[PDB]
Amino acid sequence: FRRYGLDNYWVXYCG
Amino acid sequence: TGSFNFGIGYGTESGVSFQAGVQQDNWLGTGYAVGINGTKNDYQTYAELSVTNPYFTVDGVSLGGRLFYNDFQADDADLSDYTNKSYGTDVTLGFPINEYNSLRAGLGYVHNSLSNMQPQVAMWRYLYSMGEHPSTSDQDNSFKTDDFTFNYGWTYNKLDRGYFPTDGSRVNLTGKVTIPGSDNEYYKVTLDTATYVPIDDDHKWVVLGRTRWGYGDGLGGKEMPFYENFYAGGSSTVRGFQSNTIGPKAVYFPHQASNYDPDYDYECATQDGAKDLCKSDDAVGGNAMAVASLEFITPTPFISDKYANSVRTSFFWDMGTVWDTNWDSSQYSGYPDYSDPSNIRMSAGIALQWMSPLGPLVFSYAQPFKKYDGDKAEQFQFNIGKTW
Ligand SMILES: CCCC[P+](CCCC)(CCCC)CCCC
Ligand SMILES: CCCC[P+](CCCC)(CCCC)CCCC
Repeated sequence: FRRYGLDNYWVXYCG
Repeated sequence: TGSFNFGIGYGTESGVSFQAGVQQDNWLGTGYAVGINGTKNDYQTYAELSVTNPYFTVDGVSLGGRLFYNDFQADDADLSDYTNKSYGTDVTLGFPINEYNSLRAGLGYVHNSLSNMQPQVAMWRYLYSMGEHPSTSDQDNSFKTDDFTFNYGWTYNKLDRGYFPTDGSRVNLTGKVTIPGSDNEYYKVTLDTATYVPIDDDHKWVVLGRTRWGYGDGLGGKEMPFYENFYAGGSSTVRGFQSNTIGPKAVYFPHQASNYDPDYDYECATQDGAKDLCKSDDAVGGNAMAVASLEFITPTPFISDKYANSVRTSFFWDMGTVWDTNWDSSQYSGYPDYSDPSNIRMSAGIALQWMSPLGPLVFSYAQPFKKYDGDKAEQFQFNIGKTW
């Protein structure tokens, strides 16, 4: 995961 | 029993990352898994307390609550400068619709405390829409908001395995809207998709199609806050571009720099002779964003069949755009039109991933094939660990 402040972005590389 | 966890990672996107936490399933016999965790990287310190019951109903409807804190320094994320210290809480119900789908519905509260904002057009345009009129010639300022939101989500996950997927898709849709009584008035939606299509019977040649979309806007005359903007570019979105570089760039007002020193570089400093608005190459994000990628996974060359399942080789074409739907092009005719969604950035590259004993290692080398004025390239990118 990567955070953009409080927003979350699931990175495809972690799937 | 309770457990503690401590990790350290590194990547080109966020630098050294530190992770620390405690977790207890069925904490004190309550049926709630309780966690306390913190993270720190180049631009953010984040901490949270979470309490979740996976079986709020006997049918697996979950109820979770969270307390959180965020300290963010925008210049450290390669954006035009500002500091945000925020905190809040939320409560979320999770509904397992079927094997591969879940829905989420929640309520949230968030306090945002903005300060040290370097004056620039798009940011001041949002502030003006809120009735805030700070000076354009100084970075000493303050703006605080308190918002209440309804939050919703949908996740579809039918990926064939938890690492190196070869088939299936993962789709995540997240949205929110402010509730009357909030300082801000806006809605925001994000959609992420990753779809893998195997070509051969042995699933060694796979096509990945990936998309990411973001759209938010103000309700009424207020705009969506710039601290909720979308970004693109970097090791995990549009590879080969510097982190968050894609899209609008700050148009600075002439200002007296907070700690001037002729030994360092400043944006639109009066001490340097600035008497008018300055164009820059500092990204600010936008309220609209779209990213698309086509990636061809192939067998890894010169590696053993026994250790092939541990390494993934791929070749990709990444594409991305970010724009500001409220950019007033007619008022700023002497600057690029930041409201234009058609400035699509593109890059081509290669990626190598290794599920090492220590954890996931990802390396990529990509070259921008289409870029615009102010975009910064970062051809070689990498990440070590599970935080990006
Ligand atoms: C560790 C036990 C926590 C119980 P809850 C909080 C009690 C007051 C502080 C969990 C709420 C989740 C959103 C109340 C249970 C449901 C109404
Ligand atoms: C190999 C997977 C391709 C997945 P799609 C295309 C992605 C292009 C970058 C859909 C293709 C339909 C034929 C995902 C679209 C989601 C909004």
